[PDB]
Amino acid sequence: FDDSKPIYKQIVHYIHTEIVTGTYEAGDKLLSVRELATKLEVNPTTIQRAYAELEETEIIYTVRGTGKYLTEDKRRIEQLENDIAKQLTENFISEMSKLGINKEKIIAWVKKVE
Amino acid sequence: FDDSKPIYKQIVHYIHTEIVTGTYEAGDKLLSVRELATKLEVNPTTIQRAYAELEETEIIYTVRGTGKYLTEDKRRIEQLENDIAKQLTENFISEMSKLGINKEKIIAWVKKVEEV
Repeated sequence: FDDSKPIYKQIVHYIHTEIVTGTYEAGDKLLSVRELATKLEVNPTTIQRAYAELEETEIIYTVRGTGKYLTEDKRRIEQLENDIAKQLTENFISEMSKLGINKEKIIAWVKKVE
Repeated sequence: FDDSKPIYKQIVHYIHTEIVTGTYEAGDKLLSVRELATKLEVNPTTIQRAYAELEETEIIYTVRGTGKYLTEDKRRIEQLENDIAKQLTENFISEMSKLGINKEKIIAWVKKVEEV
């Protein structure tokens, strides 16, 4: 993880990435707070904070005494991918546009770069 | 400006932007350290550092006791645009790729996105 930004935000994005890539499928059981903290060498508090954010946004559910589960709702997962990809893309087009590069040339750049 | 990342590098990027868009045209006289510090409301020592980096990379030059100027070398300014665009594009492709989105679908995203 990147030294400068807060770790919990990077944990949220790490879990988001596991979801969007289908590492976890809808309904799958996630690692416990302690299991993930250990795996990543991160404070359990930080993991609990990231898990709290994921639950508030209806991505994951806590089953008291058993663990945390990925949403069963495939639409919610689709919405997560869409939201993340749309923001990355908007930001990219914004930054390219600030340099004067038109959409056709933006597309050219994306095609070119491996 | 973002107080998470060095300020002089953000000023370098701001100037680079004015350069790549032709707001400053090749050979043009630039604002003085003082003029720019006021316009951006930043510490002049930050502008000095940004101007130093621009001079080291041959983007600007100094005519002592007249001012600072943008390079008149068009290829240099083309190379600046290429460098910035390449990095932006590599970073974007990397982040999208990490999500499991393939190149074709990255292209489709770029084409469909409502530009804000």
